Amino acid sequence: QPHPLEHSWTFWFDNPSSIRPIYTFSTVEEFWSVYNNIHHPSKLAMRADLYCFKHKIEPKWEDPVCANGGKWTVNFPRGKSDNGWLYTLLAMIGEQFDCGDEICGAVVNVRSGQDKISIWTKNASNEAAQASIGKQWKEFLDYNESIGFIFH
Amino acid sequence: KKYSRDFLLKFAEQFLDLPHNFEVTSDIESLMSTHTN
Repeated sequence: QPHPLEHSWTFWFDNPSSIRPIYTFSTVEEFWSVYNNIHHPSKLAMRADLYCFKHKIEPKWEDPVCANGGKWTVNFPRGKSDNGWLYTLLAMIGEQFDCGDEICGAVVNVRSGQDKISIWTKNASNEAAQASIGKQWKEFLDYNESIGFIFH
Repeated sequence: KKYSRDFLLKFAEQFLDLPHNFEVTSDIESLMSTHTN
């Protein structure tokens, strides 16, 4: 008996060498089946972006509720973001955020000097919901410094 | 449906095989792990 997730989630990938959907998973068992067979951020190519968003939310202009919403971002040294990425995924698919209904998905951006992980959220103007997400994410990660919020 | 991190992690090593309906196209070969099952 598989363990169903509250939402289905879709991995998307932007290959540097644009944003393509990879696979939509709907159980804990399916999550690990895919996660254990794709590169962790430490082994992704520079300028690659790996997305995990709720099913039927595209990380694109197509869904302005998320595309024009809030973004919480954390910077990691290059190649030091693997655990932060996994813990972000487990917190999302496990529905562990008190205000998780505002969470659209997360993305890891592998760049030359740093790895970035962002959570895209709806309702950026809901100060209380955004603060709750940012505070909980810092707890799930236990990060010492910079958790940055952006609103368009 | 809520799952703690430790509960989710209990399954991690039990599912190493790619789903059979997972299509590995050429343009995403660079995403796949060095070793797949």
